[PDB]
Amino acid sequence: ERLCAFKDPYQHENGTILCSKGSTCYGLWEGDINLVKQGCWSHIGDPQECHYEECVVTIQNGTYRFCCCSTDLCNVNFTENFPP
Amino acid sequence: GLECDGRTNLCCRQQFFIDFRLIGWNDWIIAPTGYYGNYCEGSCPAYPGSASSFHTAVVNQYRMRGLNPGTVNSCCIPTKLSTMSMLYFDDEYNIVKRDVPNMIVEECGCA
Repeated sequence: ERLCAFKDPYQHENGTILCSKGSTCYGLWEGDINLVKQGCWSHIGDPQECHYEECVVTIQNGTYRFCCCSTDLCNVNFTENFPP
Repeated sequence: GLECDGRTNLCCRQQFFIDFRLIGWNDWIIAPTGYYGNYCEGSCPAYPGSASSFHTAVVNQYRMRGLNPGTVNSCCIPTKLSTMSMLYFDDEYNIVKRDVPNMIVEECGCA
């Protein structure tokens, strides 16, 4: 089990979550970039997406930023680092 | 269980990516962009312990004489399924995350 950041305005006392065994952390942000959702991402079976030490972001609005990462609470900040 | 390598035609698990981009669903599903749903393909035996070996002799005798016995062959089917996390739009434009079960085939086997 892993502890992840949590936030859900759709229907966090201290901001922790017990994930089922084998799950990871995720986070979704939306203009002026504020958070929409955080929690447990139990989608393994596609390690092209959830193999990260920290939260990494890679028709869509183009405004949304989704990540998943492996460690505790890593879904609090993301980063983009593409080579030019 | 067998993994499909493209060589054997035995009951195996073939990797299959479902792209929400190709089916035009990336507008209401935010994440994932797609997933390896996979599927089962390949051949299986005719479908025990000691009595099933007796049926073996009956089948072989009927086939030997040009008759046809119970051609109840087995089927290549998923034996192990995993759940998948999905992040998508709700019908009222609210953001709903739901872990949809039985989405990814992880092993195949004969029925």
